[PDB]
Amino acid sequence: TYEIRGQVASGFGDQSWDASSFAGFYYDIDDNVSTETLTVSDLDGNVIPEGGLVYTTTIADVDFEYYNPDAGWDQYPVMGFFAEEYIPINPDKADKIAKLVLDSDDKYTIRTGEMLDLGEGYAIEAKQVDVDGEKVWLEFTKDGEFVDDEIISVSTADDEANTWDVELDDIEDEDDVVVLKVHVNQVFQGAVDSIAQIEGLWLIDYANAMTIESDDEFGNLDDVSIDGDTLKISNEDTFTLTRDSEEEIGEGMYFMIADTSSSDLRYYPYVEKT
Amino acid sequence: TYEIRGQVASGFGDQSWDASSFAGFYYDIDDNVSTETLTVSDLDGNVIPEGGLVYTTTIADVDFEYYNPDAGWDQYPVMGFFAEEYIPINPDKADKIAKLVLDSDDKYTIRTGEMLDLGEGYAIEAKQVDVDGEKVWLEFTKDGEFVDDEIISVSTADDEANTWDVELDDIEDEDDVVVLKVHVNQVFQGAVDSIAQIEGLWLIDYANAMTIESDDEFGNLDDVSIDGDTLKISNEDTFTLTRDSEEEIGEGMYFMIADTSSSDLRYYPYVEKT
Ligand SMILES: [N+]
Ligand SMILES: [N+]
Repeated sequence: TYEIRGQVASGFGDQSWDASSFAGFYYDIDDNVSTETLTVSDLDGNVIPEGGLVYTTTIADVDFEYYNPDAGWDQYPVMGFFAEEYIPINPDKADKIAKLVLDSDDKYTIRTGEMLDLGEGYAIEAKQVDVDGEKVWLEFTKDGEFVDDEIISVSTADDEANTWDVELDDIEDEDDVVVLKVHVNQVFQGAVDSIAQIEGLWLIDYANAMTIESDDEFGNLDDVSIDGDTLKISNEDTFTLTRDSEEEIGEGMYFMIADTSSSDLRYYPYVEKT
Repeated sequence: TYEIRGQVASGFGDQSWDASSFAGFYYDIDDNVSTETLTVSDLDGNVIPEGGLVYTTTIADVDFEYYNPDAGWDQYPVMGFFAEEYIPINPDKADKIAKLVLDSDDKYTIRTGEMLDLGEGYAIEAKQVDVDGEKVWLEFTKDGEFVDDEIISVSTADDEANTWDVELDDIEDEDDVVVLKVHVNQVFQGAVDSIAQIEGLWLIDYANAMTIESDDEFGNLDDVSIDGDTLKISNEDTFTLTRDSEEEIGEGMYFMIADTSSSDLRYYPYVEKT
């Protein structure tokens, strides 16, 4: 394990950390986007009152790596969750999340009958190309099991026709959840081989999606509030910034508090990772 | 390996990072001390001119963990060097450094004839206690070899009499180098056993001490300047903040530069560790 620290706080005033002052928080440089804050308020000496320690994360959006709004590739939602990146499976709800497997703009060729492994048990197969070489029949699988299939027409006027979005139901009680996007550039119909050329892939590990429950507790951050696109997690009871010590906030986040006299206070937050 | 990022820089103006804005730099919370800065100056578009990229580290001082100025335990020198802590072996010179092995205020008892292993091949032995139980004969060793010895009187008026400082010569061309401090609280003369009680230990790995040479080069930071207590390391040639990329500065430090149009510039430094 290793440690990533934030800016140092001094004195007994209110304090605030975000991505710019705490390198542990998630941050996307291309879109210049982050989601997390940690605040300390209303200290009495070194004791934070109930509700004075607040971790907040609010959904934000970033450009697909394969950026092409006209073909249906504009932005997707992102959310920091205890210093890790997650994808909200419904872009308006902060409490249902999954890990991103792929966000890619690399070119791949799939030959009919062959599988492109996407990672974590997910794959796409070109099952067939049509005689005229303008349509490809794709199939999406998880651990060898059928999930979905679609016929994609690759040389129409409409650039969105090249994109396949897999929408699944009953994922953490959400329906119409986009779990995979695949953009097919073209099809190549050779003498012996036909191949599909892919460029643009986005996949979340929907099979491992989770829900943050109102009853969940994260160490001393044990008052979870879910308000649409924002999680706000707060302390139910007093929290002491014990001098000359480390104190868990929760779920891998900590404060380091300096060895000073009780007339002073100096501390910074940090995150522990592996 | 893992990554620790600093604050984001935007635009074509001059920029500066220190410990408060770059969590990769060394920082001591108890003494509130750091030593490192990284600056970017005089950009022409995304090209830093010769001398425009400067890494500086200046020796600072911290309290011994066993803090007791009267017994000779006040402060020792520290220096960040490419995000790692080093001890300058001469507190006025930034170019001769060693790693800290121990900075301790824990109590230990050593029985006569027994060895306290200090780490990294170093040990101290209580060889004998005197009949009156007011003096202990200590010996310092490295990989079993004799380095130094001293008779310490533990119940005099002078509190500095309890401290043994080992001073060695010919370490990276420095003489009178304090490599070990040992503070003996007291001696206990039992019926069968006599033991020495230690509290206060400080050790640097002097055997692996190194010198930063004027001719040394650290990737693209290849102009080393040594000025007493300060190392200033600079770029001899142009350095491009290539957009949508990572670029090595040197010795584990990098810039991450955002994918933007050439009308903009956004980047942050980071350090790679293992
Ligand atoms: N919800
Ligand atoms: N020097």
